[PDB]
Amino acid sequence: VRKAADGVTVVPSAKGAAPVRLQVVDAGIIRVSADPDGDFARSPSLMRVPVQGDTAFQVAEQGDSVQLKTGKVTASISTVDGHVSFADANGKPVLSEVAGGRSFAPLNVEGKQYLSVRQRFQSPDDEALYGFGQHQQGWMNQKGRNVELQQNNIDMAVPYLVSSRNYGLLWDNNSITRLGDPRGLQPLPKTLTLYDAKGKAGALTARYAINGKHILERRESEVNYQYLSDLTKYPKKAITKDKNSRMQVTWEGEIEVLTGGEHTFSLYSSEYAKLYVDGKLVVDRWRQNWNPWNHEFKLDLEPGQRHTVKVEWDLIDPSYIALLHRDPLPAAEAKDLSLWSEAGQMIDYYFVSADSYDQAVAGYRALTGKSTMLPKWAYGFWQSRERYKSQDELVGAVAEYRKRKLSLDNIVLDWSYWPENAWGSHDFDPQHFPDPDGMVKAVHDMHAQIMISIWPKFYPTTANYKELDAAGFMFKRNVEVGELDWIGKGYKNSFYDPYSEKAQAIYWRQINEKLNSKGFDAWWMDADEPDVHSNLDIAERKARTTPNALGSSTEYFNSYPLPHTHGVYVGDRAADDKRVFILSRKGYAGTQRNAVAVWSGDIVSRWDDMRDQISGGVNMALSGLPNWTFDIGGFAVEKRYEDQDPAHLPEWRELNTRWFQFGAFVPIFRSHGQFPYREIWNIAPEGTPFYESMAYYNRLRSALLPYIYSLAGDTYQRDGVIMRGMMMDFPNDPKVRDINDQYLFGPAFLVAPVTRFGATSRQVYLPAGSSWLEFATGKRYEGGQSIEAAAPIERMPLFVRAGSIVPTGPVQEYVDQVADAPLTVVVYTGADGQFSLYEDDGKGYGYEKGEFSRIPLVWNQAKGELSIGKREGSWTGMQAKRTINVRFVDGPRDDAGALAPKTDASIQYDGKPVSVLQR
Ligand SMILES: O[C@@H]1[C@@H](O)[C@@H](O)OC[C@H]1O
Ligand SMILES: [K+]
Repeated sequence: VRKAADGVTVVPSAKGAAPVRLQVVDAGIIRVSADPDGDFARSPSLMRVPVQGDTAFQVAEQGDSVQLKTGKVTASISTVDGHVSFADANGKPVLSEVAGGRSFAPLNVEGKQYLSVRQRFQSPDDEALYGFGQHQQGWMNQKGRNVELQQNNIDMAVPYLVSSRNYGLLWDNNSITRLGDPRGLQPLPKTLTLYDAKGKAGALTARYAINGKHILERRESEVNYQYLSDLTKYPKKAITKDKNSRMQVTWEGEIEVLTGGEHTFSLYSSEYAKLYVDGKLVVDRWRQNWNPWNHEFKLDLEPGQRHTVKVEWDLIDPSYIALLHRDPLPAAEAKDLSLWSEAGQMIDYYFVSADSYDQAVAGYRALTGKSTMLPKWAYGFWQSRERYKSQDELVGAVAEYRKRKLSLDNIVLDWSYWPENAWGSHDFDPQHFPDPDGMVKAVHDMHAQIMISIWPKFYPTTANYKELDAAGFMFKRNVEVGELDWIGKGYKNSFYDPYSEKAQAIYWRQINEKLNSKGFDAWWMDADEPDVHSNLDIAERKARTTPNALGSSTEYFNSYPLPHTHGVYVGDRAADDKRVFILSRKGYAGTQRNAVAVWSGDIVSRWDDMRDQISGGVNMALSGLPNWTFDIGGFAVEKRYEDQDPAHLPEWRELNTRWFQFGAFVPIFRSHGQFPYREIWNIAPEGTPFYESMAYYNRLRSALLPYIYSLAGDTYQRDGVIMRGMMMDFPNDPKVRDINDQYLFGPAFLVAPVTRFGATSRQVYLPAGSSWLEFATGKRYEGGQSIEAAAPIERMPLFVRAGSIVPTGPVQEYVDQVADAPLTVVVYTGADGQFSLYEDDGKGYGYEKGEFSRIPLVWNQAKGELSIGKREGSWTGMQAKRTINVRFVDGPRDDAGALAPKTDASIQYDGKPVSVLQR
C-alpha cells in the first residue's frame, strides 16, 4: 500500500488483478485508475482541466481493505482484487465496482498496442441513469439500455453519466465507448437461426423491385446494406438512377433464438422502412437517404419457437439499411452498469458525489471546465435557411421580420457562398454575394447579428488546403482515393487535423483574414464529427482521419470537435473583446469551456423525431452541455413536403407550428431546414392559426428574456443547466423518471410539447409535492396526477410551479430595443419561492472580473409578501434606478399568458431592499 500526497495505490494480491490508484481531486471527487502495468501512464487527457480543491484525506487499513476518507466520501479498496466501493459522509453505500469486474484486452492497430478496457459496477433494479450524450432512441432513462458513443451527424458522444443514487461518473476515454453490452450490434445470423419464406433454414427471402415492378428474388443470410462498402452487393439489375424512380426491397422469413431472455435489435435505415414481427408493426420510419440511423426495439424470445419477420424498404439511390441484433448477456453480468472503450492505456474514471442532480452536473464542470457565457443576443430568436442563395435573400429575410414587427436577433448564412470549386478559400461568389462587407453592415444596421458556416473541409486546389497540407495538417487519404463530394460534377476534398496548436493557428488565421475582418458575429462550425464522406464504414472514417498530431483516430475517435472549436474560440477572443459564439454540430466532454453551443443535427420533419428531441435535450443537459438546440420543424423533408403537395400542407403547417412552440422553450431558439422556407410567414400566411401561434411564441420569448438570461448567467456562476429533466427538481417522484415527452425550462416552466397530428389535447403528468398553474388560464392543479391538458393547435401545454418568481420584460423586436425597459416580476403563488436575478452587460467578458449584478427576489406565501433584496454588484450600463412592476397569479385570471399583462403594483428600485404586498 503506497501513500501519496493526494491518494494511495494498492497492488492487489490476487493473480491477474490490476494495480489500482485513487486520487482525491476534491472532497467529493475521486479519481480511479486501474492499469495492469502498475505505472498509470496514459495519453494526456483532453477533457480534463486543472482543479484546485480540498485534497485532504485519512487512510485506514482493515483486513481485506484500504479506506480513504474525506469530508464527503469514504472509498474502500480491496487488497485482494482492488475493486473499489464508495460510501457517503454518513457511511451509506453509494456505488461499488464488481469484484473482479475489470477487463483489459489487447488491440494492435496503427503501429501501437492499446487496451480495450471494461469496468463493471453493481447496479440495483431501481437505479435510474441519465446523460452519456444526446441520442435518438427517445429514451429518457438509460437504465438497462445499450448506448454506443460514436460521433455521428445526429448522435453525440459525451462520456459523463448521472445516477438517481446520488453520484456522477466521468469516463476519461476518447475512443468509441459502450454503455451496457460491450460487444455492440451483431449481424443477424450470429446468434439467431433464420428460415426463409418457404421454411428453408439459413436465410430470409429478399425481393427487389424498381417502381413497383419486381426484378429478382434471392436468399440472404444477413440484412446488410449499412455502409458504402456494403452497397457493392446490391443486385446491379435492380438499381435505377432515374431522377424520379424509386426502388423497393422486402425481406421475409422467420427467426429463432439460441438463448432465452430479452433480445435487442436495431433497424438501421434511411428512406422508408417498416418492420413487422409476428405480424405486429415494430418500426415504421423515414429518414433522408444519406442519413440513416439506428431504430432500436426489443423482444422477449425463447428458443424452440419461430417468429415471423417482414421488412419493407422503399428507397432511392443510394440508401442504407441493416437489421442487427444483440443476444442476452450472461446472467452474472446482465444487470451490471458496464462501461467499455475500444482503445486506451488503462481504466480511468472519476467518481462525483452528488446530493442533487445539480451537484452532479457541477462536478462535471469542475472536471472539464466552466461553461463560457454566451452573448445575450444568442438567447433571442435565430432565423436560418438551407440555404440563402444570395445576400439579397438573406438581407431580405431580416427586413421582412422587421417589416412585420416580429422578434428577430440573429440571421444565418449556410454553406456554398464560395465559388463552387473553392470550398475552404472562404471567398464569396460575386454572382450571388457581390458585397459581403455590405451584407454584414446591412444586417448590423437592422440591429441583428449574422453567423456564417465554416467547415473543417478543404478542396486540394485552394491556397488554404496547400498551406495546411504543406505543414502536415491535412488528412491525406480521402484525396488519395479520389472520393468526390456531392457538389456539381463532384470535387475531391479532405478535412484538416485540428489536434496541434500549429494547425489551429493556421485554420483560424485563414478565417480571421477572410471572414472575421468583415464583421461576422458568430461561427457555425459544422460537420465536425468529422463527416469526411457520409456513410463510409467505420474503418474508412478512421483511415481518412489518421494519423493526427497526437496519435490515431482509433484512440481519439470522439474528440475531434474539442480542439477544433478551441482554436476558433482562442483566435476570436484574441481578436477583440466581444464574447464568442460557436454553434458546433458535435459537442464533447469539455466543449462548454470554448463558448460552444450544439444542435442535434440533420434530423427529419417527422413527429417521432420531434418527440425524440425532448429526451435528447434532457440527457444533453445532464451530460453537462447547457447550450443546445435543434432545427425547428426538422432538417430534411419528404417529397410530399418538398414539392408542396397541397394534400399535405395542413400536416406540414401543424408539425412546424408544434415544433416552433417547443423550440421557443429550449436553451437556444432557432429555425432552420431545407426547402420549404422556414420563416414564419413562409410556413403559413397571416390569418391562419399557425401564424398566430408562431407570432405569439416568437414574442413571448422576448418577454421572458430576463428569466432566460438569468439562467444563462448561472450556467457559469452556479455551474447550472437551462433545460431541466423533471427528475432534477422531483428526485423522489418515481413517475417522472421515465417520461420522455415532458421537461422543465428553468425551475418555473413545465413544458409538454404536442407530438401528434390532429391532437387538440394531451396527457400531462404533474409531479407530486407542488401545485401547478396553467400558464394560459391560471387554473390551479394539484401535483401528483395526470390530466388531459388542453392544447389547441395554437397553444402548447405549459404549467408553472407554485412559488415561481419569473422576471419578465416588454415584448422586444430585438435585445435591448427599448432602453431602460421596466422589469415585470410575475409571482405564481401557492408556496414559498425565491429567484436571484442575474444581470450583466451581455457583451464582454467583464463578468469574469465580477462585473455582474444579482437582485434577490423572495416570495413568502403566508405573508403574501414579495421581498426585493439589496442589489450586489455593478456593470457597464446597469440601471442604478429602475421601474419594477409586480404581477400576482394565484388562480384563474382573464389575461393569463398575455404578452402585455396587467400589473398589480409598481415601485421604483435603487438597490435598497423594498417590499411589495399582495393584499
Ligand atoms: O444544418 C446543416 C448541417 O447539419 C449540414 O448538413 O450542412 C448544411 C446545414 O444546413
Ligand atoms: K471576440
